[PDB]
Amino acid sequence: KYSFKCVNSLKEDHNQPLFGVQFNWHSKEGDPLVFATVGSNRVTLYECHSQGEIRLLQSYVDADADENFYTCAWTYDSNTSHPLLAVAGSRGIIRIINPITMQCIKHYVGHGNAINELKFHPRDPNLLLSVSKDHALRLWNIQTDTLVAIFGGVEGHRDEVLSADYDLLGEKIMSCGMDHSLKLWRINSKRMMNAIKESYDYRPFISQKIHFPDFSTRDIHRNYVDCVRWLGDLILSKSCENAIVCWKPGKMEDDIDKIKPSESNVTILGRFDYSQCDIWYMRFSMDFWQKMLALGNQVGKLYVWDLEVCTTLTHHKCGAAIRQTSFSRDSSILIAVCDDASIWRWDRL
Amino acid sequence: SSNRQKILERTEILNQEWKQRRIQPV
Ligand SMILES: Nc1ncc2n1C[C@H](Cc1cccc3c1OCO3)CC2
Ligand SMILES: [Y+3]
Ligand SMILES: [Y+3]
Repeated sequence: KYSFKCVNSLKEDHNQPLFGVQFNWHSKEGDPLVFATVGSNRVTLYECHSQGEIRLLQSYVDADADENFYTCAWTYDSNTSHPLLAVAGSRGIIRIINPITMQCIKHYVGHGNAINELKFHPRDPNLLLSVSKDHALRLWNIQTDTLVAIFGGVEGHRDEVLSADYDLLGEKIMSCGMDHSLKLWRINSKRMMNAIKESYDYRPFISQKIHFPDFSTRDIHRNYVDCVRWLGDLILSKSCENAIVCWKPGKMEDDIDKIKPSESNVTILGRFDYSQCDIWYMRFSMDFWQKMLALGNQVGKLYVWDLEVCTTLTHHKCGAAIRQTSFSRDSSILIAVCDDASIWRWDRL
Repeated sequence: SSNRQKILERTEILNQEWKQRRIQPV
């Protein structure tokens, strides 16, 4: 159904892998389409214009030449509507950047190691989720500069957490990582709702230590799980086994909100099969309305599936691993970022 | 599918919250 044309490409002069890309979905209709890229010690902003034009806006260069940004995520200031960009990577430092000036507003130290992904709560712009090499997830309230909770410990992940996602209403998180597991952490529990409210009321702040998840499975994939997203009440997750698996906790007819923490079953609903994406750390993405699913492979091919029912986007110059993709909010534009620092723009026909 | 109906209604709620917002351009 969906068709795209490659209208432009460029290469960042640092020539290092680009691991993250995100359009700013908070921009109002009528405002310019903006996306950020992250790789090496760099954070770069670009604006999309007519006739495939990619306009460089500003570049953030970390004073630490050894920093390697892995992820970025957009939010806004709850009081002034001002756009904000969070970035993190190998150093395990979260930096809140002002995207209009490209200067860092503040930074958070805490994670014992590298941060693999950042996500903002879909309803509360102040709630930032970080997943780390230290086997834990952390929830921060960036308005009061407090660590709300740490998800890890006794029954937490046993190796690096690679990805996590909030569901559409921000009531729960699914995380995944190097231990091959996918774990559910409910944040609409009376305990978590109160811990969030308390973070707004803030002796130093006492963070919740959540050692036990609400569901756990190691029965979906047989290797590192590097990307997870909610698709309604269902889950989309992938490993390096050349498939995105669509699955759900419990038996076929089990309600996600009735799943007990000891639930032993999983139900597979289907698989999105592809090829040459058998290396670790390759993200898939969806558009805002979750009508499209995109994933790049290790040789520069871009797969796009229609979620309401597969298109393969290739260019002879795009041969490097596509680490992540991002759709514009209206889904008219798809950007792919690569291991060789190249950026590819695909416009919907 | 019933899950698609859940997606539609929940994304519509988020889009309405986005439509009520006027975030400053980058
Ligand atoms: N652990 C580790 N070793 C080496 C790296 N990382 C994690 C890091 C970030 C990452 C994590 C999951 C999926 C990803 C992703 O980048 C693009 O797709 C990339 C490089
Ligand atoms: Y409690
Ligand atoms: Y506990």
